[PDB]
Amino acid sequence: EPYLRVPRQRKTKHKFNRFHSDRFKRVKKSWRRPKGIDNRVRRKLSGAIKMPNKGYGTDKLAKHMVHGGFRLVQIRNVGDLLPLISQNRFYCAEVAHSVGAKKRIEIFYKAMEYGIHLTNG
Amino acid sequence: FDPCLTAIPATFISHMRGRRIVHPSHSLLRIEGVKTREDAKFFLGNGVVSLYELSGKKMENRGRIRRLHGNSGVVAAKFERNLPPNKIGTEVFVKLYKVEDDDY
Amino acid sequence: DTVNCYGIDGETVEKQLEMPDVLRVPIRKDLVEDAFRCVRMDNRQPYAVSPNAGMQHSAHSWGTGRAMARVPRVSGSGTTRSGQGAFANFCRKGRLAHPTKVIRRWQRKFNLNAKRHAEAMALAATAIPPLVESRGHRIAGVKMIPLVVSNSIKEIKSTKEAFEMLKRFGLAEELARVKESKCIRAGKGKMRNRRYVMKKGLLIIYDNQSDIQKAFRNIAGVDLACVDSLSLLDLCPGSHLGRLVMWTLGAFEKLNEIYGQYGKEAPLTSGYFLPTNVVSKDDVESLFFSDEIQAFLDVPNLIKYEKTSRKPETIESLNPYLNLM
Amino acid sequence: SYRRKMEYEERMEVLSRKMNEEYQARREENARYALQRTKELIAEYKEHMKKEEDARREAEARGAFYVPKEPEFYVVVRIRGIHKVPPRERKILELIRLKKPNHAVFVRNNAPMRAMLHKVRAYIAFGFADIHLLRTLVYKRGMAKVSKRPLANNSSVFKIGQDMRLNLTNEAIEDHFGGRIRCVEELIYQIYMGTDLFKKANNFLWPFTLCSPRKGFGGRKAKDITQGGSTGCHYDKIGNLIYRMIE
Amino acid sequence: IDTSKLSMLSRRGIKVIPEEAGLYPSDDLPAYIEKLEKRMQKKPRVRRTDLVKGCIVVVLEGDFTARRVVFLKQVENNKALCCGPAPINNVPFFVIDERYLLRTSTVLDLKEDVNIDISTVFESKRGVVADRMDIDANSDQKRIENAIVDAVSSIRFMKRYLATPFKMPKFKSVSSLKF
RNA sequence: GUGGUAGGAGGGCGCGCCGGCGCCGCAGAAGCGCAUGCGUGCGCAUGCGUGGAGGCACCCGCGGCGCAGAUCUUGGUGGCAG
RNA sequence: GCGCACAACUGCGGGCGCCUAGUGGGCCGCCGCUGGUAAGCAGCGCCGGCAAUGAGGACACAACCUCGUGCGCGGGCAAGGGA
RNA sequence: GCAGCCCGCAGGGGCGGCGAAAGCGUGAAACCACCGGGGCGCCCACUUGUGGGCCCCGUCUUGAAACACGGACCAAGGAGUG
Ligand SMILES: [Mg+2]
Ligand SMILES: [Mg+2]
Ligand SMILES: [Mg+2]
Ligand SMILES: [Mg+2]
Ligand SMILES: [Mg+2]
Ligand SMILES: [Mg+2]
Ligand SMILES: [Mg+2]
Ligand SMILES: [Mg+2]
Ligand SMILES: [Mg+2]
Ligand SMILES: [Mg+2]
Ligand SMILES: [Mg+2]
Ligand SMILES: [Mg+2]
Ligand SMILES: [Mg+2]
Ligand SMILES: [Mg+2]
Ligand SMILES: [Mg+2]
Ligand SMILES: [Mg+2]
Ligand SMILES: [Mg+2]
Ligand SMILES: [Mg+2]
Ligand SMILES: [Mg+2]
Ligand SMILES: [Mg+2]
Ligand SMILES: [Mg+2]
Ligand SMILES: [Mg+2]
Repeated sequence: EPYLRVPRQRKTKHKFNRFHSDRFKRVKKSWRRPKGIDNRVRRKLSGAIKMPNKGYGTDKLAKHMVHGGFRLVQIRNVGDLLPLISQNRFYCAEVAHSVGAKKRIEIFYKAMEYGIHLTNG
Repeated sequence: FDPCLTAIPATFISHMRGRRIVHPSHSLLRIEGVKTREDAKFFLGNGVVSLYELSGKKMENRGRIRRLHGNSGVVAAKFERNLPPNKIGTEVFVKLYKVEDDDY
Repeated sequence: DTVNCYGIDGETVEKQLEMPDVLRVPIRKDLVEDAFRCVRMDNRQPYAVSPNAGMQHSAHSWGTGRAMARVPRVSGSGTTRSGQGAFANFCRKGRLAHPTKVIRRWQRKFNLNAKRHAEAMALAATAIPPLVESRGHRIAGVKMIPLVVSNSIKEIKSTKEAFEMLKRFGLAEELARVKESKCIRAGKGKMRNRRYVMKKGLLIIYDNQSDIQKAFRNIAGVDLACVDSLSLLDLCPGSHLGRLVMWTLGAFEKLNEIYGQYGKEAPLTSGYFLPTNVVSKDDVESLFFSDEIQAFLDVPNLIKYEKTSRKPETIESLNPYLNLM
Repeated sequence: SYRRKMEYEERMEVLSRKMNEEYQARREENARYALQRTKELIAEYKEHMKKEEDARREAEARGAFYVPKEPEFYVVVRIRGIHKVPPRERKILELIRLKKPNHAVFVRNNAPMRAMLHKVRAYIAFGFADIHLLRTLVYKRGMAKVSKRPLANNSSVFKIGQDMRLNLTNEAIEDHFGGRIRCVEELIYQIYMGTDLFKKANNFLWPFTLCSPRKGFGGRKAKDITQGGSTGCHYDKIGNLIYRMIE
Repeated sequence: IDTSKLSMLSRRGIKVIPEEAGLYPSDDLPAYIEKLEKRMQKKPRVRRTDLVKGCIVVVLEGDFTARRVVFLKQVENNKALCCGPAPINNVPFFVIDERYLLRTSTVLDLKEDVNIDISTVFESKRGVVADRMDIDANSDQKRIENAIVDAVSSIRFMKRYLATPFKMPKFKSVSSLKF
């Protein structure tokens, strides 16, 4: 189904939760680089969790790819379907969340006319 | 089809490891009757299968004997999926045909 | 480059004017943005907290020894406020640290000559039809850009005739786009007397001899500005060049008086000269392909080499002469 | 306007295809020349070695003792790591271009270079390579230190601080030495017989990023080989380390 | 006048959902994937020179998978034509992978040409024990089967050999694993 | 070529509001809960549920703009403890 | 002014200016010392380290030994080991 | 936007009733009841229960897991500005 099959190639299945976000509910899981003087994650001691680096970054051309080779496109109305008509195979289209059900009907019908794959429907 | 009909059983004894750090992609196997390093050269490149059950459904995890290990016929094998440390002490079956590092 | 002057008929060409030299100025988009930033904070009104705010207590630190933090506590007893923390920015009902003052510098100074250049370049942006449609103006129906209407624009008395006049100038889709774009603002600005936002439509620039203020100010999508005082808030609203501007003939013919011609002082603005660019031609990167430059060039190295390898089998294979001895 | 851009791009398109075909025909003519010139110089290597053996056996036909002229270069391998090095010894390993362990270079058999090798002899293993160790080191792990030249017709304008580590092709040698040397064996000959082109030939070789040796160093590698280590003058037995280090 | 530097940023075209991501790599992604798929392109596999026409071999991984058969011909895409003769051991003609044949030392004296109409022969894959349809018309397969029934009749115990399923030799050394 | 405290720098993510510019919403907005996806990461997008009227994106501009700590402040709640 | 001329080896781009932070409790090892009965004491010199240097080996272990350190994969090893 | 019926001395409960819904908007977290599922606190590996790696963060300090100090939990607020 994609034009070119891009493998997933995320360099780790790690999530990089924040340090001690397991132990404290005040510490949310969004990553903060720990800056303490004795902190075992900053010091990169063995047994500590890993910190995000440049090295974990996925490939430039594989980045932000969905369903193999596709790239997501936000759609708010039927006018957004028109620049996707020529490039059907490159983009999976996604209707925005705040689009109402009346306009989602008209997006859904024009997308199957223009042959655009909708991830919402 | 019994695995012991055509394949030689080998016990999964350890992962390839340091004293503490363990590299689980390479599994150390002790083939029965193989007791020296030159005896285990007969099994370099040979395919190996680890047979297990997931929810009662039989699975084959296939691998390749990659390198020798030590002077006592222990060989290191790399499988499709890494062997769990639960299966240490259980048997895996060493095939009599060579497979390649790309194609198990 | 000569522009037509239309009647209120909207189709008959009355005069054929030359383009004023203001509208041929090469636009320095950074300079118009730099001036727009300081012009926007000319009507910036002050805000501050009250100088008493949070400081209206007799609060003192209780000191150490009471197993409580050293923050000032509200004096007295018998109320829930008593003994609670005061005066600090981290305290509830405390004074915010670094309270806002009205002595903040609300306005920003900009050099008058540099502001006049940016007014000139924002004027030249209105004369470029790729710019005007790029900032959202629907200018398919409009005749020319720059659209200049005759000085018989002042004979329109009622705004029904003025709306009809803009209709036969092809601005009907432009005005209808602005009128339907009226929606409620998306923040807390709707509480602060800024409830409705609508888009910016046509700007009509006039002079004192063609005063069309009454007949045109109520049309949604029409702004009116005298030619003697053009702000950048009209010419690039939102720091986005290319406002759709309809000129009267009186305002258009005064552009060579307010800004003058090239190399000459402006007659109506004392000591103003139109800006001089650092380049003469347009699109100076295309000068690279001129034969004067192209003859000058040395020959670049276009040999596409193979990617090097470091593995010892490949670099033995490049020079396979090790085994010959 | 838009015409003069497009007629430029097809003018560079022709010029790219023309000088790339010229570059490939240079590569084939160089490789055809290189195959001849290796066989010519290998015969010269055999003739030089046969002349020394004939000089040596004729001396023991009489009572005499003949040792030949010792080679015009040392081969030096960095044994110790980059840590805890005093500033004099750290500087000498920089001027020998030995910036990591298991790196190998050739240094000239000079009196100043012998004193440099002596002061860092607790960090290096050095000795004498014969022609087989010289040719194995260059043909199996030999890269060129090449400065970029942005203009084809003008080789005088180039970049100073940035030197690329590229393959030791014939054309890289022909560009550095201005037509004087144009094959790898002809570069060996300036190393082997220590010509006036030695300093240019040796510096054109990137330092040999060797592997750590097979079967180990066999003990405590930091001490001297006179005490059982691997660190010092391996006088002509330096191939016993380096041949294990190449692959 | 080039308006592209002068103009406001036009977002009317394509709103990719991570706006840090570009439109689509219409140029650079073909070169990246062709480099990528050639990198995980597995190596060209060596065809072994060990098997000779009429060499008795035991299949290790197939539908049959412990059956002494005889080897006929090496086929394309790394396959090998084999037939432990269907009168003797109830094994039809098949092709498997070249490697799954463990080579035994004894070779039959088969002189017949083995260039058979392989287009419809049942190919036994590795793990599947999928129940294939029964025996077919066998135009030339009946002739070359009878030639190795002719070959097996000359050698005394060879009929029992090809009928008996393979048992692993009792391991004592790797010298004992010679076959 | 790739460690990094104090430290400096760059580029982004995020928040309130501004001038614009593209839009969305009673056929259900923000917010919230649970999922899925994207993302080295800051974070983002969607699905379902809830909700019942606003909101989003980008470019700009202003800033009381990002919290685990301060015997922090205020509020709520535990264990202790039937 | 004319004429002559590129100077041991090896390596390699270099010179200078401006603004500003942090720091100004150090500690340890080697070798060399001073005071002291000595000290995991006190005070120096040179170099290296920790501080700020992870990882491997030292049973654990700021400094010892190896050795530096993006994210992985494959190989070969170091120190150190191989009931 | 109620009190019809059954029960209760009653508070009320249950069947109902009004309304688009809410029933003095939304209703996060801490925390709790019950139910369902599962038993590393985290990271890695896989065949998910095993192995390997991990002392408590912040901080001052030559040096912190420290028998150094602050921190029960959670939300909100909270500090280089004019
Ligand atoms: Mg207050
Ligand atoms: Mg808001
Ligand atoms: Mg770094
Ligand atoms: Mg820092
Ligand atoms: Mg917002
Ligand atoms: Mg956002
Ligand atoms: Mg604040
Ligand atoms: Mg908090
Ligand atoms: Mg903190
Ligand atoms: Mg309590
Ligand atoms: Mg001391
Ligand atoms: Mg270290
Ligand atoms: Mg350590
Ligand atoms: Mg350790
Ligand atoms: Mg080894
Ligand atoms: Mg409520
Ligand atoms: Mg400190
Ligand atoms: Mg202390
Ligand atoms: Mg600490
Ligand atoms: Mg203690
Ligand atoms: Mg406490
Ligand atoms: Mg907060």
